[PDB]
Amino acid sequence: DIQMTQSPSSLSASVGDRVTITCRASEDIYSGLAWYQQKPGKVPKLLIYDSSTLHTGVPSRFSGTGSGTDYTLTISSLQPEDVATYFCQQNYDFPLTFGQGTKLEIKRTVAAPSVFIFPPSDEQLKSGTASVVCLLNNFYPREAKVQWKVDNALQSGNSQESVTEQDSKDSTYSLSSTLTLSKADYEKHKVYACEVTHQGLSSPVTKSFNRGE
Amino acid sequence: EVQLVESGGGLVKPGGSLRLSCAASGYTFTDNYIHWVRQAPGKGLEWIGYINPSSAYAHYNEKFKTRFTISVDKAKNSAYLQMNSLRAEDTAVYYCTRRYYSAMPFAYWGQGTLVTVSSASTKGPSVFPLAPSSKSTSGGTAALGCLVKDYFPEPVTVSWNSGALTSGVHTFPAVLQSSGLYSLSSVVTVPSSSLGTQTYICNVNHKPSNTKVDKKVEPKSC
Repeated sequence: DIQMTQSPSSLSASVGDRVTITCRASEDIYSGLAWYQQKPGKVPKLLIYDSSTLHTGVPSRFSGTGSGTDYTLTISSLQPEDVATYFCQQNYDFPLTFGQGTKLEIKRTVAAPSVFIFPPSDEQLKSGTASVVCLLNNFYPREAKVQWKVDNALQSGNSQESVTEQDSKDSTYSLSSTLTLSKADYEKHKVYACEVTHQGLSSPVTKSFNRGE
Repeated sequence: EVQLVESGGGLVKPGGSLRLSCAASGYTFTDNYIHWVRQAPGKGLEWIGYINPSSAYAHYNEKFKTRFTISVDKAKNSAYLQMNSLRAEDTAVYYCTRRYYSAMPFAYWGQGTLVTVSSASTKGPSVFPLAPSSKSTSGGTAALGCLVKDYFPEPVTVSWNSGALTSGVHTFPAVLQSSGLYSLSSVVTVPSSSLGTQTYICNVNHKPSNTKVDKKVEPKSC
């Protein structure tokens, strides 16, 4: 089979940068090369075919070049909506085969998070578990420290974080931290607080509430 | 326009069988082949094979013949991917796709359908409100949401107001809890001035358990 090797596997760059991704085939594919763009959870979108022809709707900042075994995708001036994973595919011989993908991330300026906290719902508490959600919305860079404190005692082992994909328009992230306790453990304490440290904040931000209030 | 719509995914036990369907619309079905492609972390995108709907001739990636069979029903403008003897590592998103036109690459893709190969049982989620309060409202903006907890397998889909509310929505990637069940939250930011006149309903669908839940998220008095 024809093996397709893409490089790099991931890259990050700033708006306005010229970025290059390469695809090498294990044998000559005579310009029979396609490029696809895919956003997380979404379908692949055809970007380029015949190695250098842009598909309907694709902006002119994209270009494809190469011949023989070696091909390149170039974005001349990177834009926030280009955040995606890019895949090459040879269309020359069966079985059709794809490159492993290049994940493209955007670097940009600092944006401080907005911090929100949600006590457990009455609906959930009726069932014997308490989930407390701390939300950091639309911030940059991704790095952030979120600590839970219950009656001023630092917690460990009872929370999980999830971060969104980078936004296609402003290149920011959002992050959830969820503290999960049995209802019994929850009723042993009074003050529940999320403390957030981030580059865009001059000092740590604490969002807090009192159980039962 | 041209559209491919898949159905049939979900949970299957190791060694079991499952059939996906791909319904084609917007063109004469017999004018193009239907191809099947799968996507999983690690091996990435892999091409499984094609079928020519006019002749019912199917051609395969040899790697896949022992577990995958492609067929068509011209009367239904549909192609099918029949899976047999599945392994846990065959968990993947399966796509049907169509070439732009003869000999060209794939311009049209089905939405993708996750097939999860596991011995664990199906579990439908509980849906709890993340109600807006003084602790989630600042600067003219209020955040609110839905916590979707304790489901298996993936995926759940969340919409807001039956799809009419999309701006400002963040549906987080699911996390795996130590219980082996998944959880996620979906949040939205809206004007704080509007909480008394606008209605916000999260629509949660977990097809593997036939779970469909609508939860109205109402403000909390704190």
